[PDB]
Amino acid sequence: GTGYDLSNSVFSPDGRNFQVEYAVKAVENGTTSIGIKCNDGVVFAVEKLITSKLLVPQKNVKIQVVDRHIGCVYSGLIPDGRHLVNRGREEAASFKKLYKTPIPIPAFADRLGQYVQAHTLYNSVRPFGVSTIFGGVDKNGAHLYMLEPSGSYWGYKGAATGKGRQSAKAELEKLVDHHPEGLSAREAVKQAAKIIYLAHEDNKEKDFELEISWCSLSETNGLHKFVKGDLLQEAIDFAQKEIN
Amino acid sequence: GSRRYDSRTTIFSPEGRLYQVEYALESISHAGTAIGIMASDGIVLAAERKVTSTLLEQDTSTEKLYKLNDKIAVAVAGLTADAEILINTARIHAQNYLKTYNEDIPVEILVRRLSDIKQGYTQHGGLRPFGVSFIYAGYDDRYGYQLYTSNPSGNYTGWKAISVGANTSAAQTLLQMDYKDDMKVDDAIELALKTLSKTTDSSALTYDRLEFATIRKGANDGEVYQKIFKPQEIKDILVKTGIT
Amino acid sequence: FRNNYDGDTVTFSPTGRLFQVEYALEAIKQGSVTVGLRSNTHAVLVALKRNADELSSYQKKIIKCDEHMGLSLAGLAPDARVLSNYLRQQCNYSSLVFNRKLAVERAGHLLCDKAQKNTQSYGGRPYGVGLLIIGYDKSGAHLLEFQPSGNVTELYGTAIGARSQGAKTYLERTLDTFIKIDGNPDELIKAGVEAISQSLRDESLTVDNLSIAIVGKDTPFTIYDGEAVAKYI
Amino acid sequence: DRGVSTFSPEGRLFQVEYSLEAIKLGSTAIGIATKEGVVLGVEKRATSPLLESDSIEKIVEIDRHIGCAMSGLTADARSMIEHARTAAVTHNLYYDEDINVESLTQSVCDLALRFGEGASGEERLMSRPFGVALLIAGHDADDGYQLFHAEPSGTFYRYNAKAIGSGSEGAQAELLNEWHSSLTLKEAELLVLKILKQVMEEKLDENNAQLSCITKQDGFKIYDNEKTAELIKELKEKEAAE
Amino acid sequence: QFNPYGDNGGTILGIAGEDFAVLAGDTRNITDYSINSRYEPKVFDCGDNIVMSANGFAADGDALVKRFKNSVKWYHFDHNDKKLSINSAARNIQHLLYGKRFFPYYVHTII
Amino acid sequence: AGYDRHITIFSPEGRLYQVEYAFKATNQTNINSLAVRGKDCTVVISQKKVPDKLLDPTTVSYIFCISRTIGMVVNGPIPDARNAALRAKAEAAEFRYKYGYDMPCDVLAKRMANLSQIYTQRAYMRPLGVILTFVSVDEELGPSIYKTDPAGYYVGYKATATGPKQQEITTNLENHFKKSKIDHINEESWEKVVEFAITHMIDALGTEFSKNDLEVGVATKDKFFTLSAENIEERLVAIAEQD
Amino acid sequence: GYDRALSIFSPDGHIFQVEYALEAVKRGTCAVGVKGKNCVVLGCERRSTLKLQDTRITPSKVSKIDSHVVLSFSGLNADSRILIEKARVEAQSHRLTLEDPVTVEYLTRYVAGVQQRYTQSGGVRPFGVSTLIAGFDPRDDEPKLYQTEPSGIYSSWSAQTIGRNSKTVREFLEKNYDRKEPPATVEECVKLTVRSLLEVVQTGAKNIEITVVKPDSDIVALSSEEINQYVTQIEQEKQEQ
Amino acid sequence: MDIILGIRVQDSVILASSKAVTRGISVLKDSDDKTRQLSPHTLMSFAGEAGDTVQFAEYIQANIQLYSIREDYELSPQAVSSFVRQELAKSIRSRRPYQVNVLIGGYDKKKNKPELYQIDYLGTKVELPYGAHGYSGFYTFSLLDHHYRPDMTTEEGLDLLKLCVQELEKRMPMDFKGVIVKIVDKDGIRQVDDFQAQ
Amino acid sequence: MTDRYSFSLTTFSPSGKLGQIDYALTAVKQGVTSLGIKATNGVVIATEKKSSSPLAMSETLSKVSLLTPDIGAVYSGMGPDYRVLVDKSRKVAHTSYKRIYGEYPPTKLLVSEVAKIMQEATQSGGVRPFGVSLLIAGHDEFNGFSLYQVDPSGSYFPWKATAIGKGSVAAKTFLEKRWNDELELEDAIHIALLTLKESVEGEFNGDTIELAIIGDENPDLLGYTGIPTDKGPRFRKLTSQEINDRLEAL
Repeated sequence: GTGYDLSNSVFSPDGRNFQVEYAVKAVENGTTSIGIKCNDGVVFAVEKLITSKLLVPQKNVKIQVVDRHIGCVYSGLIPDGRHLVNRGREEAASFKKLYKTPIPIPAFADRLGQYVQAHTLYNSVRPFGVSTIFGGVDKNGAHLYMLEPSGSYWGYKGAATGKGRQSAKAELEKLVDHHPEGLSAREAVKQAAKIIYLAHEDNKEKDFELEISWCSLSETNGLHKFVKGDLLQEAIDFAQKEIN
Repeated sequence: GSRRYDSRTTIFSPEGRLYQVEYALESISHAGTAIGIMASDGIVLAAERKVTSTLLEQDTSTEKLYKLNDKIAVAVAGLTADAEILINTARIHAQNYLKTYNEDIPVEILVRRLSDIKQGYTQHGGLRPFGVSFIYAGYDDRYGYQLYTSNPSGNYTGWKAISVGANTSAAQTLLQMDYKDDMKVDDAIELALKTLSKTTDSSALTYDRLEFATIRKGANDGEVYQKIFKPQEIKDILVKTGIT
Repeated sequence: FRNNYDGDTVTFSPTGRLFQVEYALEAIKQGSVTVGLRSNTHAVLVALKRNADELSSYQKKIIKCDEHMGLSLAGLAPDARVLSNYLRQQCNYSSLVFNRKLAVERAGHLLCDKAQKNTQSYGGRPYGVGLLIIGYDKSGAHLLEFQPSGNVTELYGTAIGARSQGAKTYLERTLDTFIKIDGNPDELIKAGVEAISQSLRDESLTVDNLSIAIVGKDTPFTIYDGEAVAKYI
Repeated sequence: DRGVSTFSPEGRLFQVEYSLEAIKLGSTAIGIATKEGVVLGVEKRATSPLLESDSIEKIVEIDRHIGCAMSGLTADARSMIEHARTAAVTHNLYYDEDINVESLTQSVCDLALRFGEGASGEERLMSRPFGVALLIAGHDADDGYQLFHAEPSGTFYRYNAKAIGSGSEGAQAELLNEWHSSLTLKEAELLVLKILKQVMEEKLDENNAQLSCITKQDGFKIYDNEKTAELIKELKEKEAAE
Repeated sequence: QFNPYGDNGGTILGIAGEDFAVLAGDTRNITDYSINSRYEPKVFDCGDNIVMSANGFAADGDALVKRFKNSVKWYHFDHNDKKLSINSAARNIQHLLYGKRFFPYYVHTII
Repeated sequence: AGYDRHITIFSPEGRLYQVEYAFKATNQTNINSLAVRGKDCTVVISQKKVPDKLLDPTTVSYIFCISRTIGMVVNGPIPDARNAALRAKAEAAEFRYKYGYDMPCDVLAKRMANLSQIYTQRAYMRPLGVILTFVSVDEELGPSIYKTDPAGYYVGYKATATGPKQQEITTNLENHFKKSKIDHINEESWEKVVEFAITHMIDALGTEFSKNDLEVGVATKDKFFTLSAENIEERLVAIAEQD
Repeated sequence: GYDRALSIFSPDGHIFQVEYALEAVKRGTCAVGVKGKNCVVLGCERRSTLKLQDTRITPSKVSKIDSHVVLSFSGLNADSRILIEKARVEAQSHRLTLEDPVTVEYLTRYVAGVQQRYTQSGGVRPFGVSTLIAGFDPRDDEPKLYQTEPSGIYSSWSAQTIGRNSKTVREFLEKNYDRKEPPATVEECVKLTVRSLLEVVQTGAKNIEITVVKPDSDIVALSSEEINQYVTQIEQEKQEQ
Repeated sequence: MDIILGIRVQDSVILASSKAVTRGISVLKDSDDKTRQLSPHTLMSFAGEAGDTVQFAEYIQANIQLYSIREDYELSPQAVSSFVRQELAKSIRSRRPYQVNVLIGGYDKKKNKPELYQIDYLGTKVELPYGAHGYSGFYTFSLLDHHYRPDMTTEEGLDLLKLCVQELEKRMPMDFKGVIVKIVDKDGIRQVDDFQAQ
Repeated sequence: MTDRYSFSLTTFSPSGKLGQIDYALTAVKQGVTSLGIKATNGVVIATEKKSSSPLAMSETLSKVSLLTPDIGAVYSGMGPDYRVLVDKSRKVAHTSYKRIYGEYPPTKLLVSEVAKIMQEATQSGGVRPFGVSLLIAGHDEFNGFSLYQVDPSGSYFPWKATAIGKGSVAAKTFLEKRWNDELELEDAIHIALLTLKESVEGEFNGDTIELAIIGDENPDLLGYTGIPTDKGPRFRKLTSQEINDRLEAL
């Protein structure tokens, strides 16, 4: 029959979970955001659509930090994103309190994974309307991740989601081939700025604001920090230049 | 949500009837017939075993006559398993009363309690009612011999003679035809067998398809005695009454 | 379509929409207009109070959350009472425990998170009211727009409610002008009334009809109604 | 089926709207607020001549300075009245003073939206909205005499005069023209007695209608039948007078 | 064993004039034979023209004053900025204190 | 009425469609796996497919180390797979704490099967779209393979396969054992068992594998471990010098 | 756990579960109560779908809540028991804390509250019952008669009826009961009650039971004969014309 | 403690209870009736801890009256006493036990015989011809053990009690301000308003 | 989260049928045949080990389970449902009886316990009935040997011999022909093997059949000696070899 797509934890005859898939539609309808793993860190960047001149510039920050070494950015229903970071934060505090050492990125990823996977087990809840790219530096390296509303996640070299995910993925794949040795944090920041600018074409109708953050063993001491001032403008320019 | 799958077992029909109760009663009408006849010197409970086989162990069987107290027994018509749940709680209530007042529980008090429990499944909880109807045969020192009946709705009433289960209309008419206030246990025993004999949906009425019990006050004693007839005992009385 | 996916907030439509949330947003549009704008020294709230009969009062639309914070509502009044009450507690908590005044940006995050919970679980309903929060904290004057979806944005000015679009375009135009009305509340307030009258149509703002509130540098969030707003009509 | 706290595509709560409909079917209630007191009148509307009219209680006292009238599913108003009485008395115990009429009203309206099958916001254990609107009238030092209309929506409006129930649209139109900032208590009385008579199916007499008021001096009082009958006679005379 | 109470010393005085009132208190805070501070205010302005002091065990005195000030704040929030008359503040404080009838605020309070 | 296909209640034919559709989900990853028992070890092979070039191949796996001695390979969506892995680990650790010895492979299986049986009976819990294959070298039973499905069913195997082309692998293995007449790969080194495993994987699926097309897990006395791309390559080379 | 809203509003402002609860009352056996100048009488009809009952033990229609107050009803029997028990319990609690038995209005307002409550609580259906409550306030001689219904609404009546064919009998009472001169006798009050039931019972000496309540806990139920005697004297009133 | 005495004669049970209520240094009342009628044919006397005493008595009264209404029947004395014993036996192991001792005197209309039950606060119950609580038994039991006869008339019971009260008023250190006497028989419970000098 | 299914999933239809029970019974019907026969000095229960694959190890899956040292069970229907029912039965024999009386429960009472567990899955909120029918055989001092059947409704009845599942109708008929009240345990085992053959399509040997008996005490299966009153379990599963020996005299 039909109706398999009205309740959240129901398996359709072909083994799918339609509500999780409809959740994805909410994600694809959102702003584009990416992540780039470099030789000793990771960079996050996102597109911020300037609805009007009334939005105070630089104020509505979207990227979020978890603990002191993890960055998270997402596309879709913003509120759902925050909800997930809040849990991530409790998840990280709990881990540090018991084990003393700040939470490893792989461990943190599964914490977010199990939580999201949990929201696809009952019809009393709705799946998350966001895909999340997060990562940081830990005891052994840098790690980048993307988490889908299904709770599925994998480690990435580069990642993108949202409106212009295809352009982004395309640009990302180029970098992967032309740099088997590894991109530097400094470079990744610029490259990132470009990818957002490019991918912004799939939304070229509205003006936007660029936002970047990074976590590099050498550039930030392994702590997640936002890219501001000079380093920011320098990347904006590098983009504005290669956009023509 | 879950609301979607809720049958709503406790609501009124536009006519002001309780669906579930009505359907449960319908269920009961296909159950083996059980008769209750009250005499001046005792009470008779008789029931027809629904479905039987050559291999069914009858000596170890009991599916319709249960002892609640040493002074109260019931005849069951409906889901055996549901009856057993209610019977056990009925047995506990009897003992609670005994321990509290150091007196056996008056027959009506026990019946009203069991009926109140049933009434509950009728007004709250969202659960199906018990597909059971009871005929209570008991004795106490305030009303002596008493015969009651309770059904899924939670209503109960007193009778000189009554039946529950299949063909009650036919059974009731036959009883109302030959019953007489001054009857004697032996007379009632015979009436009961004749009634079942004419309402059976089976070929003949044999002992292997019956359960029999009497609550008498054995003259040579002064106390009340319940007697759940044994296979052979039923076989005998079946010949004597002229049914062979 | 829609009809099969709008029976509760816990259901996504085939396109990724949340109708219950959207239907809630509709309650705001049906609400009376209210405006908010700020310079670098002050923040102002101008709200059009709506009356039932001519024998009825004009329902209050501005609520003070603390001495440095407050908001204006558009939509279900009860839901603003709940949300503002929660904002009052959060401000109170910050003070009592950390002896710190709650950052307007932090209040925004708290409202977003409270609204979000009511859009992901079975049984509840989204809040059916929009809020404009203004306040002066350790980083100056601020204005926030809260949507039941859980989306909160910081702006220089804005408006919500019926015909709100009028005032919003006016402000998006007058921007460079009012953003510099520093050290002169009266000028900021007048600019607020001029933006709000850009959404009139029915009548004209009267004395028992206009409601204004201001906060800033050396001005604790205070509310003006009636006679007190006469000098602005 | 569908949630009890679901939004219509227009941004309204079904149960609350449907609730307002039951209210329209209730007996008429009217309130007039003057600088000399607030009057509250209702239509008894007994369903049979055997029903003893005075056992119809649609006007009750909250506290000496607050009283109220109801219209709609009157049985739903009992727990509301109780909550109100408790709120006012509690306030007095905690602050050694009278509860402001607005505050008392706001308290009652807080129960309003506390319904659902598990709404994430607290523990609103109540299956449906109330099916009755209330006219709460009283007096207090800060805002003098006051009249409030509390609805199952949780919102409450202040009025100079207001009518709820079956003849409200009609009666309200009347009040619109009759009310003025200088009415005397006696005027308001006749005025309420008059409008009730216009919208009532039955011929208004001191048995199928009841008046009451609240004044700073004597507080809330329910006019006994004899007192009202005279006021009724006085109305007929002033009407036949032109 | 742990003793949840202590004595910070101090003395306070309240006198009501015909159309004025004063509430005074020394500013010395002690512990046994040591002085903790030669200046630690103990009489506070709580708004609505009400001054209060809870002398005795300072931690308790502070909590009480802090709790009452917050009470005044909400009084305004819940009763359209109505002023809290001193007689009403008094009944309010009685309830604040009686709420801990079985683990009292070890203070002598005056407003 | 038609909802007897949304939750786990019986259909007029006595069926539980939700459990059936859950079985369907297990093939969603289009991955095949197989397990065989050695003389004193247990091997599990599973195809590894990494489509996206943006993925970090090292983080893509359907094999899990449940305990020092138990390994588990999952056929089905990764999120449900990871939910099953965590639970199994928690369960394995608690068992040791309470009973003082390592949880046996078959017992862990039964426990996971029962948990599944429950989602099959309680309406608020959906089944997990996965098939769990547990392996180890039990201290009492020797090399062990126990598998569980969304129906809450489980049993031990001499060898087994799971996935879209399950049937082909199965008949392939069945044939080999009808021939050998023994219930295990009579080899002393796990390396050779791993080779036998991969070899028959190829024969049955009719495909060639590079070092990044497979994923291997081995269980020996007191330890279960997964092989590296290089440990595998060494395996692929050995089998190459035979064909 | 079960808290589904079974009693909710429909578009036209109705609550069908309460409405349908009334339908169950219409189906119940008729009940009537009339107050004299110094007493109150409660009459109830006895069904006849089945007859071979044991009248001694079968539950009677009029129940005593306390020694000075009785309660009759029309509707679901199983449901009435719940109300009766709660009413009896509240009667003792009241005596225990106020040191005085309940007034009839109080006891009535209590029962009504329980009913109202069941119309807006999750997981429960309203009571399919309507009641008539009569008696005399402690130390008072003025008779009291009240009626309650599923919705939770209640009020007092000079005389009232509920149940099947109550429409008929109410009419009888409306044109046979003068508030100016209420049945000044226990006798003429019981007669008016029997007369009202005969309009619908259709010759039922064993189908009509009456209970008389006088001041100071004086309550008694008539026997078949006593009642049958009233019927007889009434059929003559007709024939003698 | 107060004086709680009971005697079961041929056709009735007689209960005598002191009228004094002393609180520390003063006798606040000298007309206290330490009894509660549980049903028309059952009376209960009690003595013990200040507040517990009446609260318990009234609590029991409430329950019996409720049973009487529900069943339109009067529980036998034996039944009412087992109910009471159980209530105390529960209380003895609760957070704050009822410190109350009682004598239950009732006339069993079915058996047509009077019955006297003694139950202390622990839930210890015994049936006796006569009994008491506290120190009372110490001064009176030798008198009752001597003069008691199963066929005594109510008048003989009152004379035997009077003797007991006199012994109590002679050797007991406290002034219990006399006793209130009540008779329970086939016709109910009545109070002997004349014992201040019978 | 939180199970919000607090209402019954099995309710009465207008006809008076209980749908889910019926469907559950239908599931039982599709299940492999199983049977039980009572002899004068023992009881035998047996079923077919329908190996779902040749790679599967049929021994690692017992359809015949020991509930108490004198009681065993077998079924027809949904295997997973049976497995958990056995766990719950073994535990209830302890919690509701052995931990109270210091001895194992008599067959009728344990059966009664199981039945209760099943009845609840027929009325409790948020669940479906168990999709199985069990045949429980046991022995106890005061009742001797017995055999019971428990269906999804929770109903149970004593049998001299009976069968459930796929070919229950045919098998029950064949049993009615060979059963008498003078059968010795070996005779019942024989009759059991014959009955089971008619229900088996393929191989029929001690590796495809599972069979247990409730008979004499097996002191050799006690595990210890020294306590006269402890003689050993009456329940005993037959070995592959033991079955084949009897199949030759088929």
